[PDB]
Amino acid sequence: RFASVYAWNRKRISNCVADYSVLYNSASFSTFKCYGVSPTKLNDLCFTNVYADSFVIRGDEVRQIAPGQTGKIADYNYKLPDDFTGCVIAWNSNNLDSKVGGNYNYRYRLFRKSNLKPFERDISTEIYQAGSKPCNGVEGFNCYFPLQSYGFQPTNGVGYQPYRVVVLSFELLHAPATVCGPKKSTNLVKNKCVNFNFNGLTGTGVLTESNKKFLPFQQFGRDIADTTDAVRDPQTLEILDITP
Amino acid sequence: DIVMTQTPSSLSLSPGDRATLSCRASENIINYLAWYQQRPGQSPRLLIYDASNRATGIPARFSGSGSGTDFTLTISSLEPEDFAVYYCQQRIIWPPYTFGQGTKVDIK
Amino acid sequence: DIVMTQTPSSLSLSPGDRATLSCRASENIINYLAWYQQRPGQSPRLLIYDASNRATGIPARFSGSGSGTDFTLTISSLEPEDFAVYYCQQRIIWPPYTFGQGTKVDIK
Amino acid sequence: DIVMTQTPSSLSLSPGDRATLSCRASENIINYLAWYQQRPGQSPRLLIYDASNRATGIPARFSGSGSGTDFTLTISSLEPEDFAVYYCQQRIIWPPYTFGQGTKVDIK
Amino acid sequence: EVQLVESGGGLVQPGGTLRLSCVASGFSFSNYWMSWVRQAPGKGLEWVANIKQDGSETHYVDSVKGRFTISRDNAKNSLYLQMNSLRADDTAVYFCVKDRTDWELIRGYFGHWGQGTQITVSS
Amino acid sequence: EVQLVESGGGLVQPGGTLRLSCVASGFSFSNYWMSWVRQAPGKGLEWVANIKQDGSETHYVDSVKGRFTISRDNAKNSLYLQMNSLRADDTAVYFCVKDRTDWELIRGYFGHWGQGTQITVSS
Amino acid sequence: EVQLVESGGGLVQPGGTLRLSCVASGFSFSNYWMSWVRQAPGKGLEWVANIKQDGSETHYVDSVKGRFTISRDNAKNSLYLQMNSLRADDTAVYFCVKDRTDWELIRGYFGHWGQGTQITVSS
Ligand SMILES: *[C@@H]1O[C@H](CO)[C@@H](O[C@@H]2O[C@H](CO)[C@@H](O)[C@H](O)[C@H]2NC(C)=O)[C@H](O)[C@H]1NC(C)=O
Ligand SMILES: *[C@@H]1O[C@H](CO)[C@@H](O)[C@H](O)[C@H]1NC(C)=O
Repeated sequence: RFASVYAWNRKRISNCVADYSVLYNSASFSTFKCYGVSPTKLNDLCFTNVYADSFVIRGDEVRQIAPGQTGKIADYNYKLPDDFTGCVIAWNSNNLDSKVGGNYNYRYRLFRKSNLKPFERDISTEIYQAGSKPCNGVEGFNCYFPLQSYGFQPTNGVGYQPYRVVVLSFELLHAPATVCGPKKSTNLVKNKCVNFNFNGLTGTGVLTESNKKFLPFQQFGRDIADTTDAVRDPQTLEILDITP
Repeated sequence: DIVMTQTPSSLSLSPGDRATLSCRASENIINYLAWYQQRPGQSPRLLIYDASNRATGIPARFSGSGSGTDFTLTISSLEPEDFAVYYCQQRIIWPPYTFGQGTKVDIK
Repeated sequence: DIVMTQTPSSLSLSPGDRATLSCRASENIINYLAWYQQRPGQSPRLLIYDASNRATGIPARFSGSGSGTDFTLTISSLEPEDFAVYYCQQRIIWPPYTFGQGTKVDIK
Repeated sequence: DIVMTQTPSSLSLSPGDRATLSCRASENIINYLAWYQQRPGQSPRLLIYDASNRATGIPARFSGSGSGTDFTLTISSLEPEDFAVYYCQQRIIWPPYTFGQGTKVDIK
Repeated sequence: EVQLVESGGGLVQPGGTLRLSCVASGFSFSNYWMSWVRQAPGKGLEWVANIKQDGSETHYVDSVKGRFTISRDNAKNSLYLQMNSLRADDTAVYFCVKDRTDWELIRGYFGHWGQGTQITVSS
Repeated sequence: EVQLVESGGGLVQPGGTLRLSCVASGFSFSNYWMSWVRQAPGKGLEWVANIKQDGSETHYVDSVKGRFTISRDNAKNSLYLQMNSLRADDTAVYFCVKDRTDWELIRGYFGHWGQGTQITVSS
Repeated sequence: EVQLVESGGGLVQPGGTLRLSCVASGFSFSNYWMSWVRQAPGKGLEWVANIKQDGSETHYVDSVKGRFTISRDNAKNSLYLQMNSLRADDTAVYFCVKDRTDWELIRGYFGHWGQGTQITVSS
């Protein structure tokens, strides 16, 4: 059971091994659009933090789940920032989220004073005031209940049928090493100009045994003028200098 | 010329729950559809004109949606006067102005 | 509700050539169409499900595709068991699940 | 297989005014439609082939327009020989080549 | 409130002649595209004619033309429809219909119907 | 291999009552949305009903409802369909149909039919 | 000018056999996809067959096949259509049709019809 679009769910991914190639080639998704990265380079990146937003919308409102869009879902239900990094996955779910006579468990907001911020969530249920007259907790002329309900019936045209949407969002803030595609931690070497990758840190140089006491909580070493000059090996947890 | 069709013919319901009615056109009209309520033994009454817009004096239980070919009227809670016949009508392609066929909502 | 239509009714062919069959919907379905082969005196058999995807145990002579209103099944070389009846079926708009009408491919 | 339909059946007009005839297909053909003029007691004659393009020997009073599903023939001024029957015909999906039904333009 | 009273319906022979009158009080006659809508006994609604806030484009239903004639009178706030050569299938309930709006672009909606009169054609 | 044996069809009077049974062996009963599909003699295929891997949303064809009832039994690996008040037009060949897949999103495809039984209604 | 004279039609019994001939003078026979088009008395037009500028893909209408046969002769500038087992519904006016163009991509248009011959099948 997914959540409604006006109060959407947000699952946060933790340290893992993620395989996005089995998602990109599942042949069951109606829309797989990545925005901040090419899809084929998904298996090799280490996103400090991954979030997943899951909800249910209509069929002709999937094109509003994109950075910089207009419409009632785009204005105030779910807003995507213009500098997006994750992907949008969307698939038809008429067999699951619809039933005969109408499935009214999926409400959406169609009245709000202002547009939403990106990643803003408005679960308020105040009575909207369309006109200049206040009504103070009752309906009437130009006083509306802000949440309508989707009428989901399986005898609907395609474009009025329930589409399940999952929006993945990746970010690379300051973490030391989080989730990441499946890779083989090939044996490390020393004292040779090498091409290395330390759970995200990509570089080149000679690796050497260190003697700098990396405080139990310091992922790496920063040098004035800001160039990486030390790392910590994730598996054995020892500090190594990176000479060029 | 346009064959308007109401895809359910009769809905058996209970007073209080939700009701959904679907009207399907035979050609692409856009936003130009109205819903009328033929009460038992009374004159018809315009519920919504122009798709989702309500008429004056109509309570907020009635809502409308849909576009292009599929259109839907939704009643939130059936009051005991709402058991009636419902007609959909287009106004963009005339002559003639074609009606639907009727969807008698009754009590069960 | 959806009137599926197979636009040729019968194809007279020779064993060895190709065979094209077209199915046309009355409403926009997308990718959700299957092709069945009613053999003479046997139970039907699913050839392809989901448009261009073949089922397990089906040889590579059968191909398909589409994504809207027009759909086409193609047989590369007619084996002598392939002279049968062919049905197209959608599964996105139910109830009911509507079939085609049949395209009896025979020998000439 | 394609059900071509001429949406008016008969137009009562006066000699001189303009005339419009509409032909509607049951499937998306594109630009491939022709208009023929069955005169009273004569053989038919190709007015326009390929939608808006006129044939050789046809005067400039006849014009054509439309695409996809809706097509329209327009006669600027009715000469007294123009009161005839008009047929629309597609050529992109064969066999068979389907005609329209006829629109008898008469004098009133 | 808007009131739309009407009269004239009854029983005539196939081939007869009727004339329905319709008086309007509540709104302000004229400017409104008045119409006429029939309903067969035990069937859905239909459409007959509509004119103007004047006399222009009487606009019949093309299964009726040459037999019906719709007209109006703004000084008397009245609307008339006349039927000749009744075809033994024009037995219905006829309704006067207003037109929900004041200007021509949003016309076409059957706002504020009246109560209908009955017409039976038989022998 | 998957086998779908079925029985129960025969000859009854208009207004009679039949009950078809259907036993499944090859796959693993339950989880699969079993169905029923008729075919008139000399015509194309049709559809009757389908239920669940449980009992929910029996889902008839709306030219049949109130007269048919589909049910199942997972302990016996069986599927039943009962018909009352046969309308002298339900004379056909009925087929048990599996559903080609295991999870609900890709359901709806009539994978792995069975051989059909015949039902004639006459007097 | 282009002329398309034709002959052969008449009156035969249901189950008879006819053969229509058609001579062309004005253009240059061959290269043109000649055809045949019927029209029922009091109905719209239809289509029967067409061949080639040679003999290939005789292309009938699938309510006729196995009973008609269309052929041609380039040396005599002639086109023939033969009908066997006339089904008492092939009573019409038949027209020889040229094909408006010279090359195969823009073929399909019924340019420059001829005057038709009549065929009645009765007893
Ligand atoms: C990651 O796993 C490796 C083994 O797969 C761990 O290596 C072990 O390290 C301890 C030192 O405390 C040795 O006593 C074991 O013999 C090692 N095992 C093997 C198989 O070599 C390594 O410690 C793990 N990473 C962390 C951070 O603990
Ligand atoms: C925290 O409260 C604010 C109130 O302004 C609300 O808008 C916001 O959605 C809340 N936080 C979350 C994560 O919902």
